[PDB]
Amino acid sequence: PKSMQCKVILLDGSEYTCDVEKRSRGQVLFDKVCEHLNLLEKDYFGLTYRDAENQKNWLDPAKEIKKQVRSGAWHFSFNVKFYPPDPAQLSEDITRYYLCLQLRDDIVSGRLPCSFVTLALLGSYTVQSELGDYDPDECGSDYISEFRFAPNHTKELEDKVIELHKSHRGMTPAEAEMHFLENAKKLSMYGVDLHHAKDSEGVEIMLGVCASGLLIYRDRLRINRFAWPKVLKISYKRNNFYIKIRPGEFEQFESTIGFKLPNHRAAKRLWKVCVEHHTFFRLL
Ligand SMILES: CCC(=O)Nc1ccc(S(N)(=O)=O)cc1
Repeated sequence: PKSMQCKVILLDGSEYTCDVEKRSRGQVLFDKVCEHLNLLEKDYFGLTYRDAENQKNWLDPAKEIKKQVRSGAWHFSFNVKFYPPDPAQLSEDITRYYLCLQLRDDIVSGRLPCSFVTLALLGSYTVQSELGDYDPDECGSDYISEFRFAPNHTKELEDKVIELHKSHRGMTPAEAEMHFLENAKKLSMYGVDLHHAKDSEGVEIMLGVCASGLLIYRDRLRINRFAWPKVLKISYKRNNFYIKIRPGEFEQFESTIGFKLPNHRAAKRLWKVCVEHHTFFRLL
């Protein structure tokens, strides 16, 4: 029975290698990765791969791996798929740990914009979780952490991480990670998956997919929000993506809203992640 080697980049930046039967469904690989990670609260996570256009795609756990990666390498990343709006309601510390690791990459990558002070506060909790209590002997006036905190590091930021780290004496790792999450969850771009699009007039917008619905950034700022409950039907056709909105009170008709995506595969990807968010955050 023939097996294909899988390589998975984990959220700590390390590479997990395993073998699955070549006709395996995505769930098979995901189950192996989650067992490796000692992860029980698996519903929030997924694997990604890069298609022939180099676009990130979720690996569908219900479909054959070979029919998704097609002509590409069996190489994946382990990622948060559904960002919980209240991470304190997760049952296990280790789930919150993996969510912290994802958010640290969201921040360094610039997907999750963050004020100077919030960058320093998040960094101070990460340092407290990983090294424990502040030790002066390790850090002098010229200290620069190995930890990546931000898309652009400054000496001022490193200084502010140290100043806040000093305030966290006695804090345990789960405690520090919970504080990390209480701050991160409030950020306006927390768990927002952004897709480039044009409105029905050709004006460049971003569509953000998240727990609280579909966001339209008509400028660079959120100019419209469609909460999932209002959305009855999501669909795509050629390069276009549509949402069917519930009739408002006393309104005769539903309303269908249409957008232009970069190509047909980008419309399909946006449709799939919207359907998946709608389902997940309907049940949560
Ligand atoms: C940051 C982790 C990641 O890769 N997320 C992801 C992956 C794929 C898509 S999709 N299928 O293009 O909508 C959206 C978001």
